Amino acid sequence: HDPLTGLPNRRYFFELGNRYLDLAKREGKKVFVLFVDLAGFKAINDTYGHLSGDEVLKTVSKRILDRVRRSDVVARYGGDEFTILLYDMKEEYLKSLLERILSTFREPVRVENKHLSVTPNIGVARFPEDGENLEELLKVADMRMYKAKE
Ligand SMILES: Nc1nc2c(ncn2[C@@H]2O[C@@H]3COP(=O)(O)O[C@H]4[C@@H](O)[C@H](n5cnc6c(=O)[nH]c(N)nc65)O[C@@H]4COP(=O)(O)O[C@H]3[C@H]2O)c(=O)[nH]1
Ligand SMILES: Nc1nc2c(ncn2[C@@H]2O[C@@H]3COP(=O)(O)O[C@H]4[C@@H](O)[C@H](n5cnc6c(=O)[nH]c(N)nc65)O[C@@H]4COP(=O)(O)O[C@H]3[C@H]2O)c(=O)[nH]1
Repeated sequence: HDPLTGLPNRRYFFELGNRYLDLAKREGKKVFVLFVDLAGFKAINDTYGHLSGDEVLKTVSKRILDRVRRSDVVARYGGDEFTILLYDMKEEYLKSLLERILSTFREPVRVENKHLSVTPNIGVARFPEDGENLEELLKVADMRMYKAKE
């Protein structure tokens, strides 16, 4: 597990997530893969130091975990990237999930009375439509996040 946030890492998101995809295949369920980029860590790190940036990451991680199911997967994909696997999702409920996830990551983190906030950008991929494996789905979600901010 990621030492800073305690969340599963990139390696673990795959080991876990690939099994969920195999389960969804058997159960005839859909799985939604969210790629979350957080903007604003460069400014926090440059101004206050990497340790304040790490406190922001830790609080944001805890907040997201508390707002998704314990059966869903939240991983620290990279430095300022998070990946979320939502098991047994449907298109009709997506808008509500995105609003909940965006509002949670957008909440300021009070670090010694300074109000530090990051800006989330989310890309979505859907299993089985967007791919057979988690590597494929993540690339689709990542590219969608990239193309929307252009
Ligand atoms: N994997 C995953 N799927 C999610 C998650 N959030 C919502 N869904 C999916 O979206 C459906 C509708 O969500 P809702 O509008 O919040 O509508 C929900 C909500 O109002 C309530 N609900 C169910 N569980 C919880 C919960 O643990 N906490 C809260 N506050 N409400 C819950 O019951 C309604 C119906 O729930 P469901 O039949 O299960 O139907 C849920 C479920 O299939 C999620 O965090 N992870
Ligand atoms: N709007 C909405 N939010 C959802 C949904 N599913 C999960 N969440 C969010 O994710 C948090 C953690 O879900 P959990 O791990 O299943 O942890 C849940 C779950 O174990 C249980 N719980 C609450 N409501 C339901 C429910 O309606 N059905 C079942 N089976 N369990 C529930 O209590 C724990 C804490 O619930 P919360 O405090 O509500 O905290 C929930 C809620 O903020 C949902 O379908 N709709």
